[PDB]
Amino acid sequence: TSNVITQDLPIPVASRGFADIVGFGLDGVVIGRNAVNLQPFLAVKNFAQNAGGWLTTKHVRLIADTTGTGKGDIVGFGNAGVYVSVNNGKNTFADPPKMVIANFGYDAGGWRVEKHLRYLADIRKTGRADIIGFGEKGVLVSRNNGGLNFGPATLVLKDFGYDAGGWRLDRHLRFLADVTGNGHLDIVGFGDKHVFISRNNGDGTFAPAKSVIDNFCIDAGGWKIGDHPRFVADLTGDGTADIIGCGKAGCWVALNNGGGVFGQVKLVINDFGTDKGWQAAKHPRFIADLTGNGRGDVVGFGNAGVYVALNNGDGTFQSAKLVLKDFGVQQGWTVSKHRRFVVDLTGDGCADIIGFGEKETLVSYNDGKGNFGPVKALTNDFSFSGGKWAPETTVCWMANLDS
Amino acid sequence: TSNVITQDLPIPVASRGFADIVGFGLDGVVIGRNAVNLQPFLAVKNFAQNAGGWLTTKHVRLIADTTGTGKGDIVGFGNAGVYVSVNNGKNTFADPPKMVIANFGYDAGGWRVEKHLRYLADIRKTGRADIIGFGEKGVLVSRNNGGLNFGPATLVLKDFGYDAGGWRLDRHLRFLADVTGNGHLDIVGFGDKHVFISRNNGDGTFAPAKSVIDNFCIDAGGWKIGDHPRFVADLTGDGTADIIGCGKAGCWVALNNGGGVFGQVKLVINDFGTDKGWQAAKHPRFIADLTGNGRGDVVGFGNAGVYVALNNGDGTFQSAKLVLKDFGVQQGWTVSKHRRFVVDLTGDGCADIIGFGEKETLVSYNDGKGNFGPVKALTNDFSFSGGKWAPETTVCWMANLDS
Ligand SMILES: CC(=O)N[C@@H]1[C@@H](O)[C@H](O)[C@@H](CO)O[C@H]1O
Ligand SMILES: CC(=O)N[C@@H]1[C@@H](O)[C@H](O)[C@@H](CO)O[C@H]1O
Ligand SMILES: CC(=O)N[C@@H]1[C@@H](O)[C@H](O)[C@@H](CO)O[C@H]1O
Ligand SMILES: CC(=O)N[C@@H]1[C@@H](O)[C@H](O)[C@@H](CO)O[C@H]1O
Ligand SMILES: CC(=O)N[C@@H]1[C@@H](O)[C@H](O)[C@@H](CO)O[C@H]1O
Ligand SMILES: CC(=O)N[C@@H]1[C@@H](O)[C@H](O)[C@@H](CO)O[C@H]1O
Ligand SMILES: CC(=O)N[C@@H]1[C@@H](O)[C@H](O)[C@@H](CO)O[C@H]1O
Ligand SMILES: CC(=O)N[C@@H]1[C@@H](O)[C@H](O)[C@@H](CO)O[C@H]1O
Ligand SMILES: CC(=O)N[C@@H]1[C@@H](O)[C@H](O)[C@@H](CO)O[C@H]1O
Ligand SMILES: CC(=O)N[C@@H]1[C@@H](O)[C@H](O)[C@@H](CO)O[C@H]1O
Ligand SMILES: CC(=O)N[C@@H]1[C@@H](O)[C@H](O)[C@@H](CO)O[C@H]1O
Repeated sequence: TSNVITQDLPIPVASRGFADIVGFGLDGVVIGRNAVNLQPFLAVKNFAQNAGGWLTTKHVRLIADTTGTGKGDIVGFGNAGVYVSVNNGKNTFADPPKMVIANFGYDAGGWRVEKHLRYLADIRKTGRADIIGFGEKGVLVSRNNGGLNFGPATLVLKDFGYDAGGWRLDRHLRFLADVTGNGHLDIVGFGDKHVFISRNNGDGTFAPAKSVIDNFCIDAGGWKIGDHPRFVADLTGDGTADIIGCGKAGCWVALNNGGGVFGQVKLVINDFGTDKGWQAAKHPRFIADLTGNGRGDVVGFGNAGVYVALNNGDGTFQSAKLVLKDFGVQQGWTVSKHRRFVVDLTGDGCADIIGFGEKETLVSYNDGKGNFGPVKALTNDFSFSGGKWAPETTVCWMANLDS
Repeated sequence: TSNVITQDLPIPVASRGFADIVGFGLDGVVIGRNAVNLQPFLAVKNFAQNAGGWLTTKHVRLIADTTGTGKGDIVGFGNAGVYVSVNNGKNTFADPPKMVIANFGYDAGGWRVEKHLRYLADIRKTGRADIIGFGEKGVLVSRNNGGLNFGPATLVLKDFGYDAGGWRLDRHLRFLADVTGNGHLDIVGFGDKHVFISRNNGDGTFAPAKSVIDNFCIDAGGWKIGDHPRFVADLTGDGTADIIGCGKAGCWVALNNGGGVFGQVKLVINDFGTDKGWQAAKHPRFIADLTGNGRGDVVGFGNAGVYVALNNGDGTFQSAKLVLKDFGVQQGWTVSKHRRFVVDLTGDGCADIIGFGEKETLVSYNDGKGNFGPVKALTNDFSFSGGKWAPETTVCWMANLDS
């Protein structure tokens, strides 16, 4: 398994553990701790549409451990900078939050959701998350120096920027993933003609980009942003991140075989591709371990419901099959109104299914083998409801509040 | 609130948090992680009646953080010494476990459940647990030197031991509690004629015993082990442990000044004592914060049900009253078959009620003011299920696996 950060899933969730619900709703942050008696509570009256003036169009809202206690904190990139509400480890979050650095904000540094990416990750393997942003002139890192002291925002690499050179959210992808196995997140960029790796130097800097694959890109295979989603994930169990994507004809995989260098692209699954009806606008696909393997499996929310193809263990896959007649288009699920995730909720290393639906937060549990049990309702909260939880003005994530 | 270690409750549980179930069953350690879909899993095939030859009459089985990751490990004092299964932070524990010191065991130092006490505590406040034993010649300490290296068992104090001067499990009480207010756990011992305290110096050693109270003892006020239970708990909210006991006429307390000097011994509740029918054999009593204000409240499982008396905040109390018609003698609950605990299950700092009954593990939830809702079944698991979970051959504890 690898700890991986993408654009669509910027909060890493443990392959084996009990994912918690974090909702940035209209009136504040609402926590649904994974627990025997689920009870959402308004934890912080901030970070919200109607409390603090937070907008999905201008701001980024996340969870990460900023103090090192192993407890996840609320983190938001607002106007004047980054704001942190600390988790005190006794189920209470600081309110009001503290502004921890005057950078990475809409007014401080001119960060834009339409041009730039902002991530939180422990890239120095020190137990706290640093701030890393793919900004204008390239990658800017701010080191987390303990007790909410964030060092200067610093240009550590003159690449992968909107203006260094030409990186666009409508053409390219930029992820963090350990492609070498040293436990440090490296940079993976899908550019125009090459997947590039920028290795992690261990000290908050990354080395210059090196081309590793001549596929999976807008001008190298014809891979378009929405239509052909791409992923980084350990598909072999060697602890290093491989590459997999859903094309036209199905799922192509490039296996990592040199601690950061890649084998040739192969079609491993005859499905999940546009050729079989899969559409950016309708059918989210994911990579998750559904078998406790340490290897990633393919999960797709299709028309009739949930499809899955299981990794044998070596990056080859069993045929796709329907495992659950729910959470698909048939049952009213839409990308505009609802959220779906594939995360372990039961600590068995076998990812489960959670959907924030029309009126209910629904779930189906992995039987521990990649099959799923009946759809159960967790709570009325976090659902679209009118929508009190519209994606336009709210944000829901799964996250392990205990690391 | 003050973290405390007692003979009945050697494992500290968070007053605000989500306590997990840990059962040392017939076939191994069964983990019951506090989560939305409680799914007990056989975590380690050891530490058990029929896996490792672990017997309730010879051995001690606990949960403590022995590595400093904040994740509770499985620790057991067996025949040849102390064995640990490390918790890796992803809900898996090493199996088999490994021996970390050939001492403090039935055949390694002649340790006896009938004569000695063995505890795991972070007495040096270094983030991981030392081994503390009250043995033959006094208090033996083994320093957790990291990475499962443990220093030689060293006699740190010639007192509180079976042969120094004559401490007896049928006459006396030995607890760990921070009474002095310096954040370190002190030895609190109820001897013949006095309650003694031994100040934790901070370095792995303990100052000589000092008499602080002429009461609460077998030869000071007529306090008997079975019939008149005693506790240490923060009753005033200053983070400093006070003393409270269920006597004949009710509950008596002596309050801590904040630095280990104790005030008068006074009667604060007219109930919970032998005079009102409370018996060692039938009616377990606890101190837990049922209102989330950081001061301990009294809870007793009597004949008709659960009785409670609420702390005003300063060691004075409201009247006792019955809050729930269950978990009592009349409903079949017996010490010989069943387990009852009062712990926060929901993260609101208000202790809830959980009982391992004849056929089910049942729960009643605190409403946040010390009242309790309808009784719900959490699972068939961990219940007596005759006699899959008999107390003669199995051990159930509550604990916070994630700290
Ligand atoms: C979107 C944004 O930045 N909102 C912040 C709010 O969270 C914060 O509490 C306040 C500081 O007083 O400033 C507001 O502008
Ligand atoms: C979007 C972006 O890159 N903003 C950066 C800002 O964080 C930095 O402080 C400043 C000076 O180096 O340069 C800006 O371009
Ligand atoms: C959008 C894109 O792919 N840009 C890449 C750039 O990141 C990299 O530095 C360079 C290596 O020559 O190749 C460029 O064209
Ligand atoms: C978009 C979608 O749901 N595609 C599925 C395809 O993956 C599957 O192979 C087939 C089952 O026969 O049915 C199609 O509808
Ligand atoms: C869009 C949505 O939420 N669809 C759900 C469906 O998944 C579920 O099977 C059903 C019964 O709970 O309720 C529907 O509303
Ligand atoms: C009660 C006891 O000590 N049992 C231990 C067991 O935990 C261990 O796995 C085994 C192998 O060394 O040795 C046994 O004696
Ligand atoms: C029960 C007990 O105290 N046993 C101890 C043993 O742990 C220690 O190793 C030895 C030498 O100090 O002395 C014994 O009395
Ligand atoms: C059982 C008991 O109380 N023993 C105590 C001993 O621990 C203490 O060191 C001494 C102080 O004078 O008094 C003894 O009687
Ligand atoms: C076991 C018990 O209740 N003993 C108490 C004693 O603590 C108290 O000092 C005394 C006052 O007269 O009354 C006794 O009954
Ligand atoms: C052991 C027991 O249940 N004793 C209770 C006592 O605490 C209570 O004050 C009284 C009146 O409700 O009823 C007694 O039987
Ligand atoms: C000892 C025991 O488990 N007693 C329970 C009782 O508390 C519960 O109210 C009832 C209904 O579930 O079932 C009894 O057997």
